[PDB]
Amino acid sequence: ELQEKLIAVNRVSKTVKGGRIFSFTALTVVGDGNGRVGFGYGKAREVPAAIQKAMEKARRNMINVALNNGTLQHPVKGVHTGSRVFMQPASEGTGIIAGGAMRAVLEVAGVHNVLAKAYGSTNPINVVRATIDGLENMNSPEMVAAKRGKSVEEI
Amino acid sequence: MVTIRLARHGAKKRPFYQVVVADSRNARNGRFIERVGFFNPIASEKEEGTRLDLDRIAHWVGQGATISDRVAALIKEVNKAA
Amino acid sequence: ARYLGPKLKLSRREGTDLFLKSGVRAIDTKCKIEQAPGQHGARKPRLSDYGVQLREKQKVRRIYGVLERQFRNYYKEAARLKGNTGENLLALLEGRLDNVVYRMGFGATRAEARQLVSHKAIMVNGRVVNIASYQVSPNDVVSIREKAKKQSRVKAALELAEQREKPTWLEVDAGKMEGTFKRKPERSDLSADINEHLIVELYSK
Amino acid sequence: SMQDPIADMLTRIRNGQAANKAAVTMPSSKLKVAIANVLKEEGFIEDFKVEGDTKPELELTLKYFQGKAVVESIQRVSRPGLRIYKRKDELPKVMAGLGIAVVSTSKGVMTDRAARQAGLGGEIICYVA
Amino acid sequence: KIRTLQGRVVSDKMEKSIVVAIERFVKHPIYGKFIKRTTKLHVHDENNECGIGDVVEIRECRPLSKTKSWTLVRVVEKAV
Amino acid sequence: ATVNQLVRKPRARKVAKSNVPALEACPQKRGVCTRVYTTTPKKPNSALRKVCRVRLTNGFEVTSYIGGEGHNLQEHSVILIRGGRVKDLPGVRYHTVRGALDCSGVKDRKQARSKYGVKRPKA
RNA sequence: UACCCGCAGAAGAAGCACCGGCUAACUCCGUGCCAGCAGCCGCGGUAAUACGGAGGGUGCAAGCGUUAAUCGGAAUUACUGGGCGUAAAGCGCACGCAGGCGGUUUGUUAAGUCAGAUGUGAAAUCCCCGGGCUCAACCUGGGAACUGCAUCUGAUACUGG
RNA sequence: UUAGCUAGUAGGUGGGGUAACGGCUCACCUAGGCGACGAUCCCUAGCUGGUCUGAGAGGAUGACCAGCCACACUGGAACU
Ligand SMILES: [Mg+2]
Ligand SMILES: [Mg+2]
Ligand SMILES: [Mg+2]
Ligand SMILES: [Mg+2]
Ligand SMILES: [Mg+2]
Ligand SMILES: [Mg+2]
Ligand SMILES: [Mg+2]
Ligand SMILES: [Mg+2]
Ligand SMILES: [Mg+2]
Ligand SMILES: [Mg+2]
Ligand SMILES: [Mg+2]
Ligand SMILES: [Mg+2]
Repeated sequence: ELQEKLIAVNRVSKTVKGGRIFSFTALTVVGDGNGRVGFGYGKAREVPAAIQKAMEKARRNMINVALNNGTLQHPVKGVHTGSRVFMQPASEGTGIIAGGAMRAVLEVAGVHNVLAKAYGSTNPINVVRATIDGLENMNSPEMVAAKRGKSVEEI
Repeated sequence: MVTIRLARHGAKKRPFYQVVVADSRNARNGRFIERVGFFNPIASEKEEGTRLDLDRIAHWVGQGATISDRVAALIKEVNKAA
Repeated sequence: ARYLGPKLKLSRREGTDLFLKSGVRAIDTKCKIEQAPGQHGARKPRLSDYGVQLREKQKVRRIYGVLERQFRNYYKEAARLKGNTGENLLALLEGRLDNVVYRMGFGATRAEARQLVSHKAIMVNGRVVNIASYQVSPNDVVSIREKAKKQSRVKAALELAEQREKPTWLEVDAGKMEGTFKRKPERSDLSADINEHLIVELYSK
Repeated sequence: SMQDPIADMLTRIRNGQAANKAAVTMPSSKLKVAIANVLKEEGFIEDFKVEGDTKPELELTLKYFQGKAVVESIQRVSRPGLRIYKRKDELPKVMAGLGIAVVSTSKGVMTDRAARQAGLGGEIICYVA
Repeated sequence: KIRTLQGRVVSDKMEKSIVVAIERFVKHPIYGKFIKRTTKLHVHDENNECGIGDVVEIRECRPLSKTKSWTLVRVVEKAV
Repeated sequence: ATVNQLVRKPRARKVAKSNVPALEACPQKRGVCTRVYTTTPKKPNSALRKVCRVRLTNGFEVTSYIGGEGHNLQEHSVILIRGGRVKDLPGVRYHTVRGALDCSGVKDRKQARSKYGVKRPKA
């Protein structure tokens, strides 16, 4: 019922006394389509084995995101080691406007309308981390209402 | 020499003469004082193709402006038909 | 400014029936659908994200017989209009005369619709039009010419109109070979095999 | 030297929130008390009290909710090296209306939401979220 | 109801006329920092009652020389 | 930097440098071959690349590359040159246009004919 | 003249680029680090999907490509919106004029700041709602916009005097 | 990697001159005037509404259409 898709696959190497030892890495994102999204990173000698490992890694380490209506509550800015991510909620019907890694993360999470831009490095492993960081730190008016002790007359 | 004239606009074979008061030494489509109305020679017969601002024309004519022949014809036909 | 090459190569490339043929016969019997055109049509290589977006765009263009420049103008018109870009684009593609003539069934396909519209054999509100991509306003009446009334192909398409599923927003009178455009569709009547979302992000790269 | 005491105020809240301090203390001023009043009316701080006469000191009692700081991000916009003033129709909306922007207008120091309905606009002192 | 400008005088060495400098704050068009410019205007004056530095009221008038087009109205500072 | 520093000295914009200065904003430029010869490419390429020293109409002497199979560019032949560098040739920053002026199209060419000035075969 | 009608017959009407990856689309023959290709990485020294041809396909279409030029992507001059221990980047150190900035309270001013109004901000253009060329481009009515400037009246929290 | 520039030059009286104010001009008087908020000198350039691009800020640009300016083989002058 939940959706899963593969971000990128990369071949890595570890040289030994005999020579190189080739390996394959898989970055995947798993989301239920509501705002519960996670990512998994796995390593294996074979591409099917590597992608499978990332699949179970993503089912654990799931997070929850509070969405308004298929979109973000407010503009959000997610920063990881070398990647800067700016996402802001857009109007209905505008669709998803984001880079490769961010679009997959966003679409499996369940955000249909969003304007998202990536600054800094565009390494898939780090932009996915930055995107997850933004969806965390974004908040909901009811949790803010309890946070400030001011009820929900703000909106 | 202040005159109320027709400035030709619109595409070719479909004129959209533009009634405007202007100094007579300016170009036909050049600088003007103030737009007054329009006149559409196509005359589609489904919707009105002419609307003129008669009160501004009066403020100009009775002050010392001048009417061209076509604009004068427009004034008389608008009055008789409306 | 049209397509003149083989018809079912288009239906083959996107792998689905594109209604280019009249439908008097089974499309499977007429041609092998599960194969792509060409000597490599045996293989089905892994198609990328850009590939699937392009295939969706080309699928819509080949259903409606519209070229790329025309279609890009429709998208800009769709994006300018208030509402949602995906079904706005689909709504313009419906209002073309080819589609409305074809959908009301005076032409077996858009190509008969194209001949009928472009050969001055279609009147709208009693006015003769021969432009394929003339938008149809709601409450407009499209009828066959009295000269064109006595041609075999038009009456032949009326039976195929029944053979397929009737459009709810078009009211036809085959007794005098006429039809009425009550209003535009709402994207709930149209086929769901068209993913209009991919179109927006193809043209919004 | 000391050239932005309002920036000092905002930094003390931020550092107190990060370090989970119950209270902060800092020399008082009229604009400082006005900003503290705005935060108190808005629900971002527990309570402020002014003590002393020759050298006043604001003792602010910070606020917490579960294990997280109440103030996600507090920052200064108008600064001594760059003054920022905004009109009525260009007041910013920090975090789409779920945060506040302290605004010094002619009537008094107050939030953007209240200034936008009073129809004043003015200087943008701080963003609180 | 008459258009007037403030300033402070910078020189009075020339006779029957003074130079005044109008100060103003203007937003920088690009960087948004309030910089201050200066508008040094030559101002005609009778009786030579403007010194150095004293604030001055001036008004635009008809041209009186090559560079002078402004005249005194009132003075509000005196005796350094 | 600081806003004050930026008011004193604004952001200087990077000045863009053309890769084909001898064209000087012209799509093509006419010249005459002042020398026609072949030169070896830098490694890891190995060939006999057909090039020509050409003096242009604006007095800019520059080398250009003769694309395609077979040319009849003698010395002093007047041709048209266009932009485009040959990577494995240091300094050869222009391509000769085939099918224009004295330069002739590549014979027995059936694909990409417009890029080599080859008329359609009478078939 | 647009336009309308009558005539005869599929009869007068499809090309260009590309197919190694970036990027949609693959095989065979020739050739053998040669000929050549190439925007970037690069390909070719005997199974070359990268060269030349041919079949197949793809994209656009009365056009298609190449070159030139502008902006974008380039947050790659970063005002919005960047950095300076080691990647480029903290003056060898200090004093100091101009300049930039400035603790805290009261009064006053109203220069910055903000609110209102008035006059301007030509038309065309751009945008919105319509109208007319059979559609469209095109033309066109009204509106919005041009929130920039100037003046007058007012507010005094912040900055300045 | 242009730091000083100015002698009708800056101002005043008086005469003349212009449709009109004005060193516009002349005689005399004073020693002023501009400049690091870039004077002076050097290179380039018609300006604008707009156009192209950009999410915006902005960057490039000023062909067609409209406003203004300046020129009419080169230099100068007046006449009507
Ligand atoms: Mg065309
Ligand atoms: Mg930039
Ligand atoms: Mg950097
Ligand atoms: Mg080093
Ligand atoms: Mg270093
Ligand atoms: Mg040091
Ligand atoms: Mg102070
Ligand atoms: Mg004021
Ligand atoms: Mg206008
Ligand atoms: Mg004199
Ligand atoms: Mg010039
Ligand atoms: Mg940008």
